[PDB]
Amino acid sequence: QMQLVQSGPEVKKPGTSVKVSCKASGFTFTDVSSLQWVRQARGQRLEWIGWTVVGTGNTNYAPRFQERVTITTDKSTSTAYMELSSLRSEDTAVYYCAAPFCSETSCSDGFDLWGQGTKVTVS
Amino acid sequence: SFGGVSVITPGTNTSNQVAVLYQGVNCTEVPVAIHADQLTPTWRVYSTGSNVFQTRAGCLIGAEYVNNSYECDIPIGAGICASYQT
Amino acid sequence: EIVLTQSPGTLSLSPGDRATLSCRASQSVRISYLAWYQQKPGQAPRLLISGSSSRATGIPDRFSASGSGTDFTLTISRLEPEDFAVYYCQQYANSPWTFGQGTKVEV
Amino acid sequence: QCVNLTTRTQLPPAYTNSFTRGVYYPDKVFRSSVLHSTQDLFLPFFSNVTWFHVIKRFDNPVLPFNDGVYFASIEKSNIIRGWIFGTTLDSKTQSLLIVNNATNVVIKVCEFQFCNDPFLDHKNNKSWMESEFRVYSSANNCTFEYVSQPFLMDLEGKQGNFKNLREFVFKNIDGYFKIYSKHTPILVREPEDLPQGFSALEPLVDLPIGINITRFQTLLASSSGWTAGAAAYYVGYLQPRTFLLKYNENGTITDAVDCALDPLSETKCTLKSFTVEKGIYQTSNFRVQPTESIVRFPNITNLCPFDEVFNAT
Amino acid sequence: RFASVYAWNRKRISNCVADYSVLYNLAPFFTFKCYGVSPTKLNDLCFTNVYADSFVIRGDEVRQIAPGQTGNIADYNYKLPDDFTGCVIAWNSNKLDSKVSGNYNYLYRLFRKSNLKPFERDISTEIYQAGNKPCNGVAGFNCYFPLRSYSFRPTYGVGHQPYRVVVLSFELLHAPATVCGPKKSTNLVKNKCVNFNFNGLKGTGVLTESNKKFLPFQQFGRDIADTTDAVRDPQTLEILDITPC
Ligand SMILES: *[C@@H]1O[C@H](CO)[C@@H](O)[C@H](O)[C@H]1NC(C)=O
Ligand SMILES: *[C@@H]1O[C@H](CO)[C@@H](O)[C@H](O)[C@H]1NC(C)=O
Ligand SMILES: *[C@@H]1O[C@H](CO)[C@@H](O)[C@H](O)[C@H]1NC(C)=O
Ligand SMILES: *[C@@H]1O[C@H](CO)[C@@H](O)[C@H](O)[C@H]1NC(C)=O
Ligand SMILES: *[C@@H]1O[C@H](CO)[C@@H](O)[C@H](O)[C@H]1NC(C)=O
Ligand SMILES: *[C@@H]1O[C@H](CO)[C@@H](O)[C@H](O)[C@H]1NC(C)=O
Ligand SMILES: *[C@@H]1O[C@H](CO)[C@@H](O)[C@H](O)[C@H]1NC(C)=O
Repeated sequence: QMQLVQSGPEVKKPGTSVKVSCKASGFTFTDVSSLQWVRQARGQRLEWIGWTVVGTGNTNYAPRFQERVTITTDKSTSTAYMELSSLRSEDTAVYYCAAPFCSETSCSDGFDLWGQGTKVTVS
Repeated sequence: SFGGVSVITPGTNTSNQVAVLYQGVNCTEVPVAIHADQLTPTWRVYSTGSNVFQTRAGCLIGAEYVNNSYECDIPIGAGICASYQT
Repeated sequence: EIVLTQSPGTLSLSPGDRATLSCRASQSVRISYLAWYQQKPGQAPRLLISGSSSRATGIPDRFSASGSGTDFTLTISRLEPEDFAVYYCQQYANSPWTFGQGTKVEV
Repeated sequence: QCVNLTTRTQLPPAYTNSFTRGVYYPDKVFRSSVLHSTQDLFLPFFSNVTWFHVIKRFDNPVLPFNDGVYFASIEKSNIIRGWIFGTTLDSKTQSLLIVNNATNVVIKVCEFQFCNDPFLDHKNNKSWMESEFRVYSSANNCTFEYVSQPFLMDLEGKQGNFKNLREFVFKNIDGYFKIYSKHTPILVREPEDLPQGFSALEPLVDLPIGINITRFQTLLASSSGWTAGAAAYYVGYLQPRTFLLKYNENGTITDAVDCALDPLSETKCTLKSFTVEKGIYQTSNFRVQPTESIVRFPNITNLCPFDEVFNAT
Repeated sequence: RFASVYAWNRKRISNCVADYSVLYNLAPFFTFKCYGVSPTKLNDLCFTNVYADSFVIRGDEVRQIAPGQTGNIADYNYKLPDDFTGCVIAWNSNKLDSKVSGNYNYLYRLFRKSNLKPFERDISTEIYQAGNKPCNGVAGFNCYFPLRSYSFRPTYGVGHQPYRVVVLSFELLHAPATVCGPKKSTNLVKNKCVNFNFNGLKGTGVLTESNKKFLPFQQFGRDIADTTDAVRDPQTLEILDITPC
């Protein structure tokens, strides 16, 4: 059906880097669709990280994430990758990818579809 | 739905008035199809013309039906002939 | 550069009653770039209304949007016991996006 | 110089039936003493054209255009002078510039940033002159330049006794600009309705420029306010029709008929003759066109595993 | 320098003599297939008007220039009519267009409200809104920029190099010709069974004088059988009259 899938929770070590993916068979990346990434810590307010455009390839990052995160989208494999570096204990949280059901020129102003999230923890 | 169309005319010099026959159709089929971009002939104004008389070859529009008898002038079909009279 | 505050902080009302919540910002006025969300423990957040004028897929008519100024409001006609969750207000128009703090409703 | 004069006044229009006008030469070949049946975009016979009248008036919109429409003006004062075609008037999309002031005929397709209303009308109270020549601003990359002979102009302007009657049908096929024109100075009457008669339309500018027409204006000829004379112009729309055309022994069109007007004309063009004798004639069939489209393919929407086959280790 | 994909130039070629020998003599000319004619018979016919279109596209989309092709460059950038007459030439130009530091002066549509009919004109670069909500101003959510720039570097493999393309289109023998081939005229002969070649027309007959009046935009006469029987001499503009032996 129309629902996104994602990998499982992962455990890493300090001084390492990870790659997080939201390749979903329940959604078509097409060329107008875009997805944002959100992070949820333990009992904390949600924070916006970034969203990217499949078609033009333009990105949009947080004012504080221009040093340890990179976001890229591959239309051929219909996936979105983030390379995350410098993972401390404050970066251990659940990641979620959201993208509206936007095929061709028809789509709304809200991100209806929602991934279940991956719990990244680093000791 | 598809069919044929015939035109009943006297001589061109004699007059410029005509009658049109729709071959082998119940006469209530054609009034339904009177809409823009729905009939190959575009002159659908004629279908809402003069009184319609139904015959075995289809109903002809634009000619009335007297009940006396004359000699056949323009043979319509199945015992009906049309003519140009006063 | 936008900070959202959601009010009231906490609620405790009988199920089936009518409730209304609001969220506040300090930046420019926009009504069509605001979205409301509910997140449940152990589950991803779900969208309720986007732009304060349209509903999402499968959203019942219980959630009603309102407000014409910088304020944003949502109203629930009846509190069926599964709706106890936290609401989040999100904007799009301005500099990089930021969510609210969340409003938790209790039984 | 140009002026944002604004202060536009508009009046309700009138309706008039164009009897037989709007017939032009379809191809560049000489035939004589034949009957030729051609399917093309024509103005239907006895169509309803929108009549417009000018005293205290100011109109210059785009003509609703599908590579061709019909425009007929009855005048004596020679108000309409040139042509300016443009989709954005922003010096980015190359715009036309067709100018014939007294004798020159200059065609230039060049990126132009024009004014709001390019008007040659307003200048020096009653008197008329070729003012506001530089309606454009910049001419960076101009493609085509060409000089030829002008139309039959009228010196200065005359109010009343509008002898002249100009018919223009606008289009351009395969890049060949074709503003078909016919200028007859025969109006012995009041303007009133369009006259009755027959006259073909030679392609006056059949020239390889190249670009098409979709949104344009026709140039009408101190810098604010005017009190002009009476004039009348008529606008009509073309449709795809099949016409039967008759050529006399001299090689010019004399009469024509359209198949899709009446059953009489239908059988006239079925028999390939202008007269039909008494009888019963069979003609085109009777069909019902489909009204919409429906597509039903199976529900499943997965991905066929193609890369595994094509890119296995 | 050739123009972008979305601003293909259209050059005038008329009132001159065209020699296609040098055109077909260039070594790297590879994608050279002609539809209405055969490439070796371009030197013996007269064309009423010739046009040339220049643009540079990626290698993976050169196949989209054939008539009737569907895709993403043949719907928003440049489309050929189904009745195309003429032909296209394509050749690799990785030597010039690509740059060491990166050349980013080639653009092309990414989004459009609808496709475009053959050759229909436009440039406008206004923003395009994905959502039902009207967007204005600048870029943001559900309203983007319809342009992307090609990245042409030598590091790219086959299938991404710039490919200069030129398209030639022309009608055939229905108007006073202006572009001709290299041929030598001769002296006209009256009232004798000869083998005439009048600007492309090959036939046999005897040529006489005619009184029928040809309008300035006409060159051929026709009859009920629809065969030519009256032609106007190019050099000297009297009207002849063709009749068989
Ligand atoms: C016109 O048609 C009538 C038909 O009766 C015929 O008698 C007459 O001679 C015709 N006149 C012509 C062809 O001039
Ligand atoms: C036309 O259809 C009606 C309705 O069924 C029927 O009563 C009538 O007999 C039909 N007429 C002919 C001429 O078939
Ligand atoms: C014949 O028609 C006339 C009117 O047209 C009518 O008065 C008369 O009654 C009809 N005759 C019969 C036998 O129906
Ligand atoms: C009219 O005003 C507009 C807006 O200032 C301007 O873009 C335009 O060029 C003006 N036109 C003329 C003819 O002054
Ligand atoms: C068409 O023109 C006639 C002639 O004046 C007029 O009576 C009629 O109302 C017009 N119809 C339309 C639809 O304009
Ligand atoms: C057209 O150009 C010629 C050449 O200079 C000139 O004689 C004539 O006056 C011009 N027509 C005008 C200015 O109306
Ligand atoms: C004609 O117009 C010019 C420029 O607008 C002006 O200088 C001149 O005074 C005017 N003359 C008359 C008689 O209106």
